[PDB]
Amino acid sequence: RVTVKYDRRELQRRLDVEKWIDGRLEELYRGREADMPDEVNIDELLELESEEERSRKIQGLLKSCTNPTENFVQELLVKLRGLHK
Repeated sequence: RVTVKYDRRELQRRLDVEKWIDGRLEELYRGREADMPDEVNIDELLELESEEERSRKIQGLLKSCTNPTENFVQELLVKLRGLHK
């Protein structure tokens, strides 16, 4: 999806939300490290009762850079509790 670095606190958690991107962002946004933020619906959509509608909005959020994103949205999960940004 589109969330690199993220906030702080619960980093053993964000550590999973720090690796999903470090590699994905590593290229999915490499020269775009500043073109994608870690503060979108990924967090709320993560708290949605749906299944992929959460990724549907996050998918159009960063676009191809989002492409298939199920393990990346899962990380948002271990991080959404940090500070939501």
